[PDB]
Amino acid sequence: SGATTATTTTSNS
Amino acid sequence: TRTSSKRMPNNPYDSTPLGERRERAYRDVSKSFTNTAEYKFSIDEKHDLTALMGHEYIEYEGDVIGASSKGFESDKLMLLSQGKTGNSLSLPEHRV
Amino acid sequence: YGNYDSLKDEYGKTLFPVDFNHDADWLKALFKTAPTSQGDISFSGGSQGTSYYASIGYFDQEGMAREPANFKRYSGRLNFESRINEWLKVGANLSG
Amino acid sequence: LSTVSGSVAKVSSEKLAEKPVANIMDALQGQVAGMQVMTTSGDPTAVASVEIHGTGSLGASSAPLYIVDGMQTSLDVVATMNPNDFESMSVLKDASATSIYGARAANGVVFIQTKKGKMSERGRITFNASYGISQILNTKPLDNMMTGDELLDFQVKAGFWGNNQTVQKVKDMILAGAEDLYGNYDSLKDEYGKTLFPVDFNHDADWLKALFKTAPTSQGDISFSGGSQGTSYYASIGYFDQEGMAREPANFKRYSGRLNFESRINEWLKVGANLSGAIANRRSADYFGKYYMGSGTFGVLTMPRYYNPFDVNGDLADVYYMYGATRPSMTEPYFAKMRPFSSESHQANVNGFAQITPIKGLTLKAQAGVDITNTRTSSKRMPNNPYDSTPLGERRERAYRDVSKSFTNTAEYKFSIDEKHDLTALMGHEYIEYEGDVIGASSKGFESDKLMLLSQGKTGNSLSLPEHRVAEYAYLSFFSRFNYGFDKWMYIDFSVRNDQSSRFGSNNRSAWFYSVGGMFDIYNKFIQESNWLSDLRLKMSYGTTGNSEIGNYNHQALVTVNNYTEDAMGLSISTAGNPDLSWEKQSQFNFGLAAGAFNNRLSAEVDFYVRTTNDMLIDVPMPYISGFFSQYQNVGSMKNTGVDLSLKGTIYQNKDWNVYASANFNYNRQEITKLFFGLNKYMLPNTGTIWEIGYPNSFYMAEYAGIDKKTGKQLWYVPGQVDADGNKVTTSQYSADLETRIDKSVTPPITGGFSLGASWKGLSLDADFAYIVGKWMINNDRYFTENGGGLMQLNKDKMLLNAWTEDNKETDVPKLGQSPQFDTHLLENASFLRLKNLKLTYVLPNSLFAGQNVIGGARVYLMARNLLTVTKYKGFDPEAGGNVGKNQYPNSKQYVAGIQLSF
Amino acid sequence: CELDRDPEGKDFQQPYTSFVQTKQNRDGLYALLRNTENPRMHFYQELQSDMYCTTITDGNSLAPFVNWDLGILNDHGRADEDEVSGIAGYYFVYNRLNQQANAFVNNTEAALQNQVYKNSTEIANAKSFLAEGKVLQALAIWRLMDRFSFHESVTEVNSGAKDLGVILLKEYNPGYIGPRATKAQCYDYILSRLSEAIEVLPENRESVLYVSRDYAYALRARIYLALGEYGKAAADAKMVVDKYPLIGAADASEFENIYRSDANNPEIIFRGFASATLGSFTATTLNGAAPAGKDIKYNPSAVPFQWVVDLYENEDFRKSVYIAKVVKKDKGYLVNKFLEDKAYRDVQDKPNLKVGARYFSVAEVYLILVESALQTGDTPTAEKYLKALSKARGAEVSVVNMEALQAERTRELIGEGSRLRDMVRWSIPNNHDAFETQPGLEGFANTTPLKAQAPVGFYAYTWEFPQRDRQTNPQLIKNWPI
Ligand SMILES: CCCCCCCCOCCOCCOCCOCCO
Repeated sequence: SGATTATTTTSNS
Repeated sequence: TRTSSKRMPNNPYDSTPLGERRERAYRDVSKSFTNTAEYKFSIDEKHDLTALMGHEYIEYEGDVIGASSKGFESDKLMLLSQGKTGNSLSLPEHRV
Repeated sequence: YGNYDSLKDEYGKTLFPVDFNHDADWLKALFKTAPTSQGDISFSGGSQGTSYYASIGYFDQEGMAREPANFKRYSGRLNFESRINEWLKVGANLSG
Repeated sequence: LSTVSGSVAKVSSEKLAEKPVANIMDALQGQVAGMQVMTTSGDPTAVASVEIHGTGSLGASSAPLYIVDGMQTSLDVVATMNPNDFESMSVLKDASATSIYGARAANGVVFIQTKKGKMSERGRITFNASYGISQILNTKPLDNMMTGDELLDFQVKAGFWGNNQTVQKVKDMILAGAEDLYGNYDSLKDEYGKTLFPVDFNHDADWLKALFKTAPTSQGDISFSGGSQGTSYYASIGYFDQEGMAREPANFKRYSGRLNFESRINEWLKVGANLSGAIANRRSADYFGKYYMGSGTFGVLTMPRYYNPFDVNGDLADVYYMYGATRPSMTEPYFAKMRPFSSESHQANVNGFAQITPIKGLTLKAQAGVDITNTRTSSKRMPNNPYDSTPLGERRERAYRDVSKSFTNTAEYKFSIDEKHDLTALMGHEYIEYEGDVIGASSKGFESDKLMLLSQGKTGNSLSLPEHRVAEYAYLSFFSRFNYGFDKWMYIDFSVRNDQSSRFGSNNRSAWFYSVGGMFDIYNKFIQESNWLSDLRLKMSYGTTGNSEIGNYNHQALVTVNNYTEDAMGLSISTAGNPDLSWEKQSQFNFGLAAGAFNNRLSAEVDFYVRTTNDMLIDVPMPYISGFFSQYQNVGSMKNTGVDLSLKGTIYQNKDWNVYASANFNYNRQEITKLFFGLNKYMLPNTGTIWEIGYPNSFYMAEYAGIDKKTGKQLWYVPGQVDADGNKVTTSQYSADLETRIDKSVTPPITGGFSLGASWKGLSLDADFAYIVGKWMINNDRYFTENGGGLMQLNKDKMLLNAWTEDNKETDVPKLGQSPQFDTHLLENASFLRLKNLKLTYVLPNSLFAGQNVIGGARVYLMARNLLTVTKYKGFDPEAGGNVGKNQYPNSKQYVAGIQLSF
Repeated sequence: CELDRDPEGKDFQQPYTSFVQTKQNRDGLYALLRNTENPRMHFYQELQSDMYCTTITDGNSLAPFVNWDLGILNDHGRADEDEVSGIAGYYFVYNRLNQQANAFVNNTEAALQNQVYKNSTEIANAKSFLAEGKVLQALAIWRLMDRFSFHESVTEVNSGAKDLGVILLKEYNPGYIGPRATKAQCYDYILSRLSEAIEVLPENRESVLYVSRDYAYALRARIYLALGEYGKAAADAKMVVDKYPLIGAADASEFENIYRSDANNPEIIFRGFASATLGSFTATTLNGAAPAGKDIKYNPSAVPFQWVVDLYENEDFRKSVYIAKVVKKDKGYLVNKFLEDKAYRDVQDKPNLKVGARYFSVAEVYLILVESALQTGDTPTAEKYLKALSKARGAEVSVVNMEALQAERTRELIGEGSRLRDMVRWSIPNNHDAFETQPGLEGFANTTPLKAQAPVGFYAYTWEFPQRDRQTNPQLIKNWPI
């Protein structure tokens, strides 16, 4: 758990 | 075991036009182990003896889950999660 | 019978719910004659040390009362017993 | 099984037997040519991802058909089968071989055959046992991160804690107000300072020891095999247990059983059965793949090193501190103790067949089977927790059920129309069915941990609504296959099948496929005797197959319940629908050449394939103005062209030695030839990829140049522009018009492996290598450890100390207040070569078991899995990925030592 | 074999043949509206103004919007089967609402023309339902035009996009790609929907949970004010301003007890249904709240500046309801408007911080009426309503001179996301680098400069079209030059 750190790239393939 | 009861909506000769649904799942598991040593022999020609020793373990475990919902208005849209909330909610069932 | 759209045009022509001349049959309206089917095929045999017994079967019994009370099973069996070598013998009974 | 003119690669039983994982297809990495196995997590319950001859469709699945003994199975069901029961594994990667399988057999078929008892005077009893440990494979990427003192000085200088702030003020009056939080809790009130230092600026905390561990693995099985002159049996009972190497618990455990039985009743009947079952407990670490604070490998990289999760004894505490928090943060062994989770799944697969030969020639075979899974899982949220948001607990119980039936009835008539003309005719029927449901219930408001039945919750506004999900499908199929063989050297095969599925509309569901294959034995007609050459066959095939793996109800236009009040119901529109959804057609041409050599000491195979996907099933991205996310449609095309070659050898030396080798290789060139809305290219947003007509699935990002040494900004190349003689033109303003399609493919083109094997008088050594060349991945964790713009509370890489300032003006990392982009400086070269397993076994010699007749053999082996990797990827693992390396559960590294008693 | 497998819990899309089918699809339209027009989607255009300062708790979620990070704000947000958030989520939910209102309106129009309803009361109810759907089409188009189209005081744009609107669909088909409409076409479409729907809906409010004539007047006044026409805005706000009384409280706790409860708040023109079990949600972004036993503990990702706190006098009732001094247990202020509602509680003793959606309140009708009366040259009406609103709120205004109006509108609508539109409409630049932070919160709230300067006429006040559009149809002209 915890706080979510943003700026991910969404995985496709 | 897996059990499903239903009560259908939009029925004219009923007291409510709303339907109900209930789904239960049963499980029971039994386990058993028995180990045994037997020795039969004869001391003389006129004597026979048979000795038996043994161990046995029996175990049982049972379990029931079950859930209900109500307030349906169509025969197609009657999954257990598409019911009405509020006063049409109930506590589930659980026994061990 | 006049308040319901399924019965307001059926009274007097096909539905006579109150009949005083000749009385009704309430054993035909609550109990019936009900069928029962069975069927089973089994293979036994055996050889030098080994023996087996396999079977598959079906059972259907419907209750004689109008409110339904059936029982239906599809079942299978495999018993098996082998002599591995001079001191050991193994076996299994499987059923579902 | 297959045709003579097919491309079939068989894997023996010695590649499947002693493996320390529950992922059986992971044992096949670098073993079949053209089959690319990649497993993207080291979770004990994770499963592999197979692609034979490249990816085949953009929207549908590319997984093969997995078949165990006739019935097609999922890979989670095969996860519950003991692999010491498997006799062989044959991969039918062709169009003349996958002609009697038809669900998604355009993608290849993996056929697994179980052992049957070789009949003799005495049956055989084997007893295997094994134990081993599992670790993390790469602890190198955290040798570059900052320490505690450097991180606090970097944060103080970078203005994160405020203007005009000394390292001592932040160190004392800011961060060591962890006394105020710990003083409010009765269990930590009198423990702070004595045996609990949650903020420690002298030493540095070890977060790899807090978040990962060394796990055990054990297995064992007893197996009997026998048979008389007519019948035969193979029975096996076993046990497998694998623990996960992270502190967030994940485990796989199963107790299996198998009885294969086969009997010749009389001179026209032969019956048989393959009964199997298991009891399995799964649990997966279900927070990996996302970014949280102190979770995963992101947590070992980015937690500040002046935060201590331990005691003064060196053991792990129950909580830790992070500044600004309002409650303590639970560690992993304590969060796994207040949130329990159990799963128990019972599995039974019963197959059976009856084979009848009335006359000489034809052979009527009937086969039927059922697979039944009953899963029952439970989870809690334990009450009376001091470090929670509420003192009340919850409990959720779910019950899953899957049932799959199949029937297959064939009739084959084989005859000889002359002396030297052989024919064979086969026709058949196949019906596959599935239904599954999930029921679920919940309860909240418990106050004691013994009164936690589901019927004992609060009964007001604490009640909730149950869960229910139903799915089903069905396939009907007819087929026929004819074979012809000339004199012994020319073979032709023809095949026609008809496939219908429930996943398509009522007037679009049926399709017709065909196949033509041919083999020519050049050695037995043309050069019938030679000194060095020993076999030479030439095979050639063209076929058409179909793909239908998309999901059950995707062509209907639907409407669901969206309630507004608690009085009446409401109806919203769910999907758009597609009334003319149909199959996806794939045509494949294959041309192969197999050759032998010096009394079959050397052998080789060369295959060339072209594969074409027409009318492909794309989950097309509907634009946002429609109100739907996506829609499955029959638009687009694709093509895969390639070559794969294999060669086996024997290089041995003396009377006792026996040295052999093998190798594989496969190059594969993808090409998209038609997209969906009349488009020439489609850029997938927030993936970093593109689909463009004429090129494979490539990457799509701007090209990072460097920094401007006069200003300190980040610079990117403006695409397609060169100034006077110089170099290319750069710019310091990031625009979306700077993005270029890179010539770097998402799916890796080159795939292979090799193997070495030596032996001696009993002692043997084996080594298998597997390589992937042509792989690139976006490292997402280097967005978080290599930026001075945002997320300044995390631990950073050591290069950010040597940053650009007006004083320090000959660096190469940028100025501080700048966010990084997802450009070419985050694409890492993730190609690898891995030593898969290294086995050293020693069969005990036959002289010791001379007089004792109860033990007839013994065998001891040592084994090490995943112990070497050659990479340039700086990210804990190159294989865990698929265009983006997120917070990943890396692959394990096992050391296993087992025994086998064949007594 | 029959291979026909049909889903469970799902029926087919059919034309309307009954009156209960029209009622069911109307209730579905309102339950879709509740998950679109809720305060969670208007937090992005609230943080982007010059009132917020990110704390050290921030995990780069709110930091693109506060510090104006145009490298992230270009392609921002998700809309798929996992998550719906961001600019792309804001675009998707209002396009979904517009399309589903189109399907409802066209199906009930065809059912009215085919004469499938029995009585005359069913015809009257079906016509009222049709007007209630026309209002929701107007709201969806206006809220897309609000964020994805330029105000007329803009300097540099992508060439050809200064007088463009959004893609305008007026009938339900999901297979349509096309170019952008102009601003005049979209505004005549919005105002035609509203003026056709006022003439059918009845004079008095049927229910607070459904669209009335009061809400159509309030929405039309809001659109006319944000358009720039003050006479029609005052004329529309005058018809609804005197039917809804303000909250009559004597201290801050009475104002908290009447304001926070949806069922007893006497100045709500329109709101969504919410219960403890159906219709409630937590909006804990601006305050960062978390329950703990029986009380609440806060860990905010962004806190207001000092000039925002200094707008409120010490005896104001909104200085303990709208913003509260609860950061670091007593040290600083946060925006505490969407805290909780005590009716939507599992156990009455323990908080769960659940609220419901409110669509319009009468304290914005007052501000529209005062601003329009001040701009059209009418001084007694502006005083007559500004003194009333500010005296009911706790501290009365002395002089009314459009500095008091700007201050009172900034004080009254905080958290609702109306400040960016106001500072565009009032020619107010950013000046985020010039403001000071709260002095009691140092170490927690610190100074971060903007990553992009935003003067008057900057392009980045309006958002860029999401990148599923501009990829699926290339006849869409984008907004920004970069
Ligand atoms: C003619 C075929 C009849 C088969 C029906 C029997 C089905 C019962 O099996 C249920 C599944 O359980 C699997 C049994 O596990 C194998 C245990 O045997 C190993 C002991 O030697």
